[PDB]
Amino acid sequence: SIEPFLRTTPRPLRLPDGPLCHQRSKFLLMDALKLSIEDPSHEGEGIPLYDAIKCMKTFFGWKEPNIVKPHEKGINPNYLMAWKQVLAELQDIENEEKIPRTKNMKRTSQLKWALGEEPEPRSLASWVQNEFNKACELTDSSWIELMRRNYFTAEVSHCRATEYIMKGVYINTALLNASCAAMDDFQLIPMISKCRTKEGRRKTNLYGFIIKGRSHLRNDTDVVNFVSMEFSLTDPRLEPHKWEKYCVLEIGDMLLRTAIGQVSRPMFLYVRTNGTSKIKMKWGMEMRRCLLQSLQQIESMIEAESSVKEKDMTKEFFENKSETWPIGESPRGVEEGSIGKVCRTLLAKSVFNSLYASPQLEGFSAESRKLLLIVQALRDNLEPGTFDLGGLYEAIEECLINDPWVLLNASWFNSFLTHALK
Amino acid sequence: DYNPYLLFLK
Repeated sequence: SIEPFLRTTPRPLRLPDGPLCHQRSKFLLMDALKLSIEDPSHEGEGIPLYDAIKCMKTFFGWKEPNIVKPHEKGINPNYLMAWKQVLAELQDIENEEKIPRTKNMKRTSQLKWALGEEPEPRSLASWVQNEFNKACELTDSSWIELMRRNYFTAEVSHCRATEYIMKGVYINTALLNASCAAMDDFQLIPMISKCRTKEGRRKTNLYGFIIKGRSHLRNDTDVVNFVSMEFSLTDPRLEPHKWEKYCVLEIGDMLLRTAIGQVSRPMFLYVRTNGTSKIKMKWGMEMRRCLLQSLQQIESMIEAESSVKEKDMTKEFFENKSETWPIGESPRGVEEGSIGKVCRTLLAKSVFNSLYASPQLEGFSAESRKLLLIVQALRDNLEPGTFDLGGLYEAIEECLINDPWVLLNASWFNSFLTHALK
Repeated sequence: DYNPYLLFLK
């Protein structure tokens, strides 16, 4: 043991100052809007462009598109013309005998510009925690179908994080398929998911479209550029910093029911240039592993409590909400949740690690893990070695530059630290 | 606000 004044107490991680961080997901998350059809009784796979047109025909408020929030560093007319080109090419498809399996677009000046044919610090914005909260929530629809792993599946089947998995596996598989099939062509790819309502009816959902650029993906690190065009009811003026990488169009009038009654709200199109590597597309196609990762964490956790009682607690926890875990916080203090909330929070964490995969995240994870073990040992009054805390903090803080997900994880780690070493 | 690090408190 050493004198108290010489003992090193882990300090809060220092998060960067700067302009607020911006969205960098490959698709919209909480801001997404689905145009949906209730599928036939048979629930037979339609072809994507047929389903996409049929979904767009469920919306009756389409209007002439206009730019409402320009991309600071882009040629905004090119984004506006790209969307008009998508609608013109969909009309071309409608005019033909049959809907085609695939649509290779005209390589216009606007698509060549948009398909190419960050070390500045940013501060943590509120929108990242707001996204994570929404990912933890239950939706009205089921995203998967059902060894007592059915407890877990029951708690996550309707979870929004599960929608993100199904949306990500669909679009990355479709983009890999197009990338192999049509390497030189600008292919129009509907962004689709399938779910089931409370009433057991299957639904097909259209989020928007991506346009694939040139895709000669010889190596895992080779990049395919794409343009994403995504429906939303989110007014870009609420959080402009979130949308720094986007051009936002107003494309329609949506009738919605509210308190005053039925009201018109704008439908927007969030448009950006983006890219992905072959390896990143392959990891996108593996997002179901998020369900297995979070399931394993829940199991490992239930074993601990079952290893205490010398009895399997699986049945008790899921069936009896009485047992709780700390998973949230407010101005008041730490909030505890039933095992179901823990399932959804761990799933959402695993899903967000996939949606926001980065080298900064890999560095943050490996290094923060070492610091977490030191903090746990300090909580337990075990006198861990601290000689390398200087090195550890340098390594962690080099990862805290501008990445929204890494910054939120640092802020979360800090909240944990204030409670852990109270 | 959900924060999965708070699980480590238990």
